[PDB]
Amino acid sequence: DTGCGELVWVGEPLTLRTAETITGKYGVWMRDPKPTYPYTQETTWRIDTVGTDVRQVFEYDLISQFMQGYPSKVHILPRPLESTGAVVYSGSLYFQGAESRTVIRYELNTETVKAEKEIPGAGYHGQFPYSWGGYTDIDLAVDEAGLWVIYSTDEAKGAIVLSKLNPENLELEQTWETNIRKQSVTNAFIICGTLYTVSATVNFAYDTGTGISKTLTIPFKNRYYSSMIDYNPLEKKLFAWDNLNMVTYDIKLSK
Ligand SMILES: [Ca+2]
Ligand code: NA
Repeated sequence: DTGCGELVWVGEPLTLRTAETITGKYGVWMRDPKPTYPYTQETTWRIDTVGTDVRQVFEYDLISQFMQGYPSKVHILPRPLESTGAVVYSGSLYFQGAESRTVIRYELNTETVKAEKEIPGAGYHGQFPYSWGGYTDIDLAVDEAGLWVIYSTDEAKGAIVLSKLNPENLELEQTWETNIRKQSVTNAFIICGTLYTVSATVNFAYDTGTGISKTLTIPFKNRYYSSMIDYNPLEKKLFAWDNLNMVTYDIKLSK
């Protein structure tokens, strides 16, 4: 099976690159599931996120360049970025502005800010982080249906809220409220419209198509806790960052 389904298994972490400074103890790395010319499914981006003025986005045309640590281009964001929640989708980096609830769409090839929007009511900067902290209040996500944001609000009393985002202008299209305390999980990601969390196990699922939540006990092996765990719907794999290590996981879905 190569299409959508429920997550039933996660493999062992594979380390693709280890960061060589403590600035990269935590970070985000990713590929675009809907690559826009001139990028391809091999293009990789990396951001080392320790510090207070994070602006450099490393871009690698080839996986070989990413694995040897030699960027083909460095983008300098026009404003500082917060935490590890950013994603790339359809040619744009979507990231959170430092010390804000603002999500910014930055078109990578043209180096152009295309949109900026507050996520209504979202906590930020240490209000509803994932368990380990890192100011991980706001976590963007891509699945087979496009762009989402994972956050919480005072209205939700710290439970995970997720919203589908319009990728062009960042407007919220639809919002769901779960019963999972965001501060109680290590990270979260969306696969085939279901939110999954990692405690280690994949321990909760919330299906946006039905509104039904499930407890799970799928083993999740950490290379060494993850500061970032995202899903790539083109590869159908998890991408993670664990103590300097940029890691990927095979998964199995069952329809
Ligand atoms: Ca995530
Ligand atoms: Na994310």
